[PDB]
Amino acid sequence: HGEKSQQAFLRMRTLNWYDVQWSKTTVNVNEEMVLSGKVHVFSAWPQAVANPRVSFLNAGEPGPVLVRTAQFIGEQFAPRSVSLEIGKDYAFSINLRGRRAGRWHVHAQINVEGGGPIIGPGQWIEIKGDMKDFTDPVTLLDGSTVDLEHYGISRVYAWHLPWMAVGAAWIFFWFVRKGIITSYIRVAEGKADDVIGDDDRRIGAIVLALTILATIVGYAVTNSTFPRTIPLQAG
Amino acid sequence: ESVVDLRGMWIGLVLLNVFYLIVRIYEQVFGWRAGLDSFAPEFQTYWMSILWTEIPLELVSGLGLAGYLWKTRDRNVDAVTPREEMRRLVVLVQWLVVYGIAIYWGASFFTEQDGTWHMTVIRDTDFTPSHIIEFYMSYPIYSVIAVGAFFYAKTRIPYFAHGYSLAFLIVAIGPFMIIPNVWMALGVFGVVLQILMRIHALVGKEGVKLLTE
Amino acid sequence: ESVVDLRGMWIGLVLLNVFYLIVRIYEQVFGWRAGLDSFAPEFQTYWMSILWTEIPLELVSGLGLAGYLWKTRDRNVDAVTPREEMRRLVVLVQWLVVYGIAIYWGASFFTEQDGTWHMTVIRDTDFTPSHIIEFYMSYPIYSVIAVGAFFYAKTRIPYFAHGYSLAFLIVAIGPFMIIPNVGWMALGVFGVVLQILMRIHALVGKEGVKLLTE
Amino acid sequence: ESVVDLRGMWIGLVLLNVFYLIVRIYEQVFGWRAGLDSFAPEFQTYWMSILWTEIPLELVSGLGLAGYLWKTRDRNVDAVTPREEMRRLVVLVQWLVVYGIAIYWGASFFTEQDGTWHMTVIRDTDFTPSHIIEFYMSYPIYSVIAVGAFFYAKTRIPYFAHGYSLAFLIVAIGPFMIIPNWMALGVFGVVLQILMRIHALVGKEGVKLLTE
Amino acid sequence: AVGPFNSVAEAAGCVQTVDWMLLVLLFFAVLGGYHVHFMLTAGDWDFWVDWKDRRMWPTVVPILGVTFCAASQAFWWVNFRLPFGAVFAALGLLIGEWINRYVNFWGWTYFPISLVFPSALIVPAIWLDVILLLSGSYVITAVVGSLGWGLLFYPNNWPAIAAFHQATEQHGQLMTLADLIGFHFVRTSMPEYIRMVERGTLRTFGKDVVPVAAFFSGFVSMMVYFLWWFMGRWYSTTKVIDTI
Amino acid sequence: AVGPFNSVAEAAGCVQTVDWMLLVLLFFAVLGGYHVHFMLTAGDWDFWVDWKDRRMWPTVVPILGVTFCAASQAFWWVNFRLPFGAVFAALGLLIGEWINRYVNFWGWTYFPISLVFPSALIVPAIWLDVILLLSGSYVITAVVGSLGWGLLFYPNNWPAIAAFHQATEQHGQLMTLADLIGFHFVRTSMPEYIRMVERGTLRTFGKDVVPVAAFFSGFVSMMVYFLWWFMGRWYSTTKVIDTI
Ligand SMILES: CCCCCCCCCCCCCCCCCC(=O)O[C@@H](COC(=O)CCCCCCCCCCCCCCC)COP(=O)(O)OC[C@H](O)CO
Ligand SMILES: CCCCCCCCCCCCCCCCCC(=O)O[C@@H](COC(=O)CCCCCCCCCCCCCCC)COP(=O)(O)OC[C@H](O)CO
Ligand SMILES: CCCCCCCCCCCCCCCCCC(=O)O[C@@H](COC(=O)CCCCCCCCCCCCCCC)COP(=O)(O)OC[C@H](O)CO
Ligand SMILES: CCCCCCCCCCCCCCCCCC(=O)O[C@@H](COC(=O)CCCCCCCCCCCCCCC)COP(=O)(O)OC[C@H](O)CO
Ligand SMILES: [Cu+2]
Ligand SMILES: [Cu+2]
Ligand SMILES: [Cu+2]
Ligand SMILES: [Cu+2]
Repeated sequence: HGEKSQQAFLRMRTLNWYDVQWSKTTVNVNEEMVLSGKVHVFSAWPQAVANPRVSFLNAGEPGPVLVRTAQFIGEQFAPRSVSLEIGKDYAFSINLRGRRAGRWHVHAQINVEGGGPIIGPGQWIEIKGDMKDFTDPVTLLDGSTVDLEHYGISRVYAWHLPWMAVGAAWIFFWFVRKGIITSYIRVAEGKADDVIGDDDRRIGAIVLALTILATIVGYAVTNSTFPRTIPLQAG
Repeated sequence: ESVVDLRGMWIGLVLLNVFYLIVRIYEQVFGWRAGLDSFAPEFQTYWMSILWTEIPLELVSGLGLAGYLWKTRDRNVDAVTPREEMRRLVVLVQWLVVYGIAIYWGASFFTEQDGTWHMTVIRDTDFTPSHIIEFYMSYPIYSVIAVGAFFYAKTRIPYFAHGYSLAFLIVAIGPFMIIPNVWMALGVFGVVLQILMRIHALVGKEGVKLLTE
Repeated sequence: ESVVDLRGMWIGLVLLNVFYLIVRIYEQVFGWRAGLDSFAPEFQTYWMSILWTEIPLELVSGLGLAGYLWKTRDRNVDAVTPREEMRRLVVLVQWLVVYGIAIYWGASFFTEQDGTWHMTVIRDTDFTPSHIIEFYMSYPIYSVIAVGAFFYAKTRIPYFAHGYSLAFLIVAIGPFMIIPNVGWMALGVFGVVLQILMRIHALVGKEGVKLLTE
Repeated sequence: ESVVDLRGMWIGLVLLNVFYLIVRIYEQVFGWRAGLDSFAPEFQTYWMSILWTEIPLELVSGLGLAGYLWKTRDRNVDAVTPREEMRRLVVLVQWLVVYGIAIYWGASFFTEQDGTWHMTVIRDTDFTPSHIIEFYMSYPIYSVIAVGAFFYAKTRIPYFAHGYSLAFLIVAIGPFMIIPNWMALGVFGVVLQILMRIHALVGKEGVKLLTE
Repeated sequence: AVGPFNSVAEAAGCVQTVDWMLLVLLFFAVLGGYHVHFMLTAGDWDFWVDWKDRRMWPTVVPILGVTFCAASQAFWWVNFRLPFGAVFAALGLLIGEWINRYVNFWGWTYFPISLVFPSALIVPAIWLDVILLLSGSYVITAVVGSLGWGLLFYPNNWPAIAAFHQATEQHGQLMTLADLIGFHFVRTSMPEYIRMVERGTLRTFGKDVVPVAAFFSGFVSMMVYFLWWFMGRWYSTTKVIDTI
Repeated sequence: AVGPFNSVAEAAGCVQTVDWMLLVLLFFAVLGGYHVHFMLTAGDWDFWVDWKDRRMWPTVVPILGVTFCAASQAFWWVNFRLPFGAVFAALGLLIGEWINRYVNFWGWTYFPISLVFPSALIVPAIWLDVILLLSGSYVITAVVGSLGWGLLFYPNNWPAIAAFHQATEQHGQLMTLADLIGFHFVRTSMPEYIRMVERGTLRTFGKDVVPVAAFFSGFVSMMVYFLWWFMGRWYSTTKVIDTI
């Protein structure tokens, strides 16, 4: 929606948008739609904006009200950054799938690396349904399906919360077994060794052994589930 | 009488958590549909109203809290007795507890929140909903409270009354240099050591070495 | 006799403002037509003459002024009386007033002047007219004077006679590190006047002090 | 008895120069044809054997040297007599001499050597022959010695027994921050500390008079 | 009677409630300070599943992380001999992030928690804290403490991350789940090119990307720890000055 | 008689001439140092009417401007409670520049004064000095003093600058009088590309160019003020050392 505030001359002399089109203007949660169109890379590209040698096609939209399912520009599937030549035209399209019920204003968007967002035409797109109902899903290479809306989130919590709880336990442990004030005082008076002697060190030595162990284990296990993973695909 | 009262803390904690809860809840409501087009007149009525309100109102609360505490300053501060000092230190820790919570909201919650609103707009201005709350509300608020706590100690505690605690100076003025990049104020480390020194002294050789061991 | 003389100051101020006035006027004349082609033989006779003259002449003035002031140093400086010290401080303030003016010419006038000569040439060398004046004259000049002030105080005032005033040290050696960029600042005069002001305060009795000036 | 022994230094100097000579001679031999393909099995048998040997072996020598010297520490160190102190100082200088040689090999010889090996490979890993010797051998070795000399001082010389000489701390811990990319010319302050003690242990007579 | 306390109950009762108020107020406090610092520098790799790469992330995070863990230890340990400096700071951060990811990224803007979960620090923090307990030295902690801190980052995170590194084919291209999540749930201002994740080089030799970055973060964290330990000291200053 | 002065006339007369000598000697002095520093950094935008843009100039000048004002205050105010440090500095600079622009840029090389007139600092200098006078504090000056200094920079310049922002059409193009002045009066080494003035961006939103720049300079001047205040102090050192 920002476009109005953007500098007039930069908006005219960069991307020139034509034939923009919205498959639909109303859609149910889970129902697809395509935003599509063409764009002309102005031949006298302004100094202020880096060469569009590194750019990215996007759905100008207030968060994931519609999930992008695929997109294409210059006749390629474009999940990563693309080059636009100055002077040429490109055609693009973005497959959106409804997620959040409401009346959203959905734009075609391209960001240039040196320069920032360039906002194309947008259109109101009503979405009907209840986000509870929204799913993906998505097929892994091993053939199985997963719903991305929820996939993995349990395992995250299962790892994070126990650790935060362990973290809290340890803080509370020391804060109780020794005071803040008592400890300050003891240290300030001279001892110091009244606050910490082994077997406070025994307790630490054991908690650390338990921690390392729990780390090795949790590593190995997650290695058995999921024994074939790839690095993020970038470039 | 009572060394530990706490009613003032509770008042502040309740009056703060509650206020922010309203604010957060409100931004859920007028964030979506109200705070997306900053050129629409609904932006003026739901977001720019807050900006125009809070800034003058915060600047008055700041100087207000300021003057008031200088005026009611203890004019004979060195005369303060061990029980009355011990009470005042505990009111100072109260002020600081409220400071902590204001720092939590301003520096954690509404700060990292702006991170997610940036992924939800392309921005018509720098007065977005999140910036209005973050830079111009939550930040000034914890800044006011920092000054409060500083002047309390300045005007009620002899240690703080003559000279300036450097840690506390940094804590209260630090804030006005957080507006660049958008140093850190862990200066509370030194202020609680300063409070802990007084406590150590005000407890007798008996309370100390003997009682708490 | 006379605590405040000033003739020395006047002498220096006159002998300076006049000299630079000549130089500025001369560069108006031999700037245009004489100082535009550094490969012409008119450049040698009007501009490179100056460079070859001033440097050896400045290095001799500098060591000259130095040695002379060490030699005529008060060998029994702690004995100096309150009236004789008060005189010597006033001579030191004189030295500094001249230093101020030499700094004005070197560091403002001929320095920002080079800014405009750069928009008037594409440069055959780094010995242009302006660089000849700026780096190799106006700068060494104020540098010599800083050394002079420093040595006057060192050899006439007991405060400055044992130990080294840090602010003065920076003031007199600062200069030799202004030659980097291009390619710190010597506001160390701040501490020097405060050191002078301390002496004044003490030499005025409890009477002149608290009472008279109030 | 004897204030200057020196047999300990010789032992160390001989045992080091010799060892490194072997190492250098060895890398002449197995550098060419053995250490050019890190994916060949000859690399495992002639270069990765050393890496796997030296690291555990260095870590044990380091803690060994440490513990031993703490255990044989002088438990009544202030009682030490001027002739006994003088002797221990001269042993400390011996430790430091060895330190200097181990610094020479580690930070001069095998460090600038790697500069030339980089011009002779395009590298299958960061465990090249030169890196194996440089980072994982010569460096840990002079690091072990630094610690030795530090503990010797700590456990035999009163001045070093109480408090920590800053210079010596920096000298002995410095090493473990050479692995990033400051420099440890902290030996300056340690020899001045040694020189102060020598000054004091020589009487007003030895001093002002005898050496003049 | 133990003046300025009327009774022994009034004494120990007061101590006990000021103990709570300190713990709490210091707990955040450092969290506010830690979060803003971290969020400003280490970003960004912490917000987004599709930046949690093998090179940049296990490098900038341990190094930018250790800062307030070091300062916080300088505080708890020196003054109170309390061995929870690192965990005090790390936990503070984790909570302030989690609250936010949950209440705001998700509750407000509807990004899935699989997009926006934080990095895991508690395990490295424990190592840091126990090394300071066992050895009693910040020099040792600076060395072995901060080395373990860096090594343990990626392993203590793996369990949370591995699920998203499963492979999927989309329109003829390989993608990770993590890439796809990124891609599906549209961010207005996150073009793929901005990422700052590993993209390959003619000097990677392996297979070695993670353990090199792990050790790199470990060694660099030693310097940052030193510098932040001593800043913890400066911040703990009780110097009173005389004017402004 | 008031030794070491013979009379009350000789006392008061000597005091009165040394007062003049100090003022003057310190007046320039700080001018020489202020000018060189400023000239080397803030250049350059100060020399040329066609650099006096809406973004760079009202940023770099306030920020680089406040330095010697802060130091000059640290000296005049601490030791003499005299409230003119900023104005002492800002006026010295202006005089040293004006003399030069006139005697040299124009007098020597014949650039019109409209090309080469300096930036106006005296208003912001005053605001800075009075905030130090009213509050007695460098901390408050540092904050609200340097913020006003920032904000007032463009306004106190506008009167001098507006003439040249009148539009003209040359050969089918729009130009300001300021561009055209630079264009007409040929500088050997000043290619239009070298400028460093605002040329637009996809993130300007407004209409807001000058106000954001003014505030940005304001906020950044606070930090510089602090730093330069304390350096004013360092330079005011009366320490005597013992060897070289
Ligand atoms: C050289 C300076 C001169 C310039 C003049 C300007 C002055 C600048 C700023 C001065 C501010 C100093 C604040 C310190 C004094 C605190 C006094 C007070 O109001 O607190 C009460 C109690 O304090 C509390 O318990 C505080 C608990 C923590 C909460 C306090 C702040 C709550 C803020 C809540 C959030 C609302 C948001 C406001 C900000 C926008 C009173 O305690 P008492 O001990 O003085 O006396 C009690 C009785 O009268 C005697 O029987
Ligand atoms: C002068 C350049 C160097 C010349 C080359 C070597 C020859 C050295 C010549 C040394 C003469 C310099 C003046 C030093 C004489 C005494 C210091 C003096 O200047 O103060 C006197 C009067 O006060 C003055 O007016 C101070 C000088 C004012 C500052 C002006 C500096 C000189 C200006 C130089 C301009 C050079 C550039 C000209 C253009 C090319 C009073 O002298 P006294 O109080 O030290 O006597 C006590 C002594 O113990 C007895 O022997
Ligand atoms: C079946 C075989 C099992 C092998 C078991 C061995 C395992 C190794 C464990 C490591 C134990 C460490 C032992 C090191 C002892 C050092 C001795 C000492 O500190 O120095 C003495 C001598 O010190 C010297 O001067 C030595 C200076 C040079 C140091 C050289 C260090 C070794 C150099 C080699 C480095 C390693 C590389 C070699 C090649 C492999 C002086 O001692 P003192 O003055 O306190 O004693 C009093 C004296 O007895 C009566 O007056
Ligand atoms: C895979 C990577 C490996 C990295 C491993 C590196 C480990 C080295 C860590 C760097 C710190 C070394 C220097 C530490 C300072 C000396 C410690 C000390 O002060 O000695 C104490 C003695 O206790 C001991 O430490 C006994 C020695 C055994 C412990 C070993 C710790 C030193 C590390 C040496 C291992 C080197 C391994 C190198 C191989 C790569 C003193 O006891 P005290 O305080 O009671 O005495 C009072 C004092 O005189 C007055 O204050
Ligand atoms: Cu829109
Ligand atoms: Cu923001
Ligand atoms: Cu030049
Ligand atoms: Cu190498």
